[PDB]
Amino acid sequence: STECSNLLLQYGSFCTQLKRALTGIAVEQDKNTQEVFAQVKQIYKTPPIK
Amino acid sequence: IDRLITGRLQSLQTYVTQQLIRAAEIRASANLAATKMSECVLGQSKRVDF
Repeated sequence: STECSNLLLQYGSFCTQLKRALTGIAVEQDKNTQEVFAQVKQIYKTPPIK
Repeated sequence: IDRLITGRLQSLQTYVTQQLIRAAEIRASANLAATKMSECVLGQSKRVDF
């Protein structure tokens, strides 16, 4: 809606702060999964003998 | 003026709440720094990848 989009600019940077917080959160789960799972440098393979 | 007071109170409450969450993160990092000076600097940690 154009009218609500015009009225939403009067509130300053509420949406920008919300987007910045959610983008930091989304970067944070990538950092979480990288620091949990990617502690190994080179990927090793199991030999066929078990 | 009540509209401006409510808006600025909401902005200050958002600022204080985000600073409280950020201060919790800084407090966790400071507890980690206290642990990493007690164990690393004031000792020798036997924990692997610590």
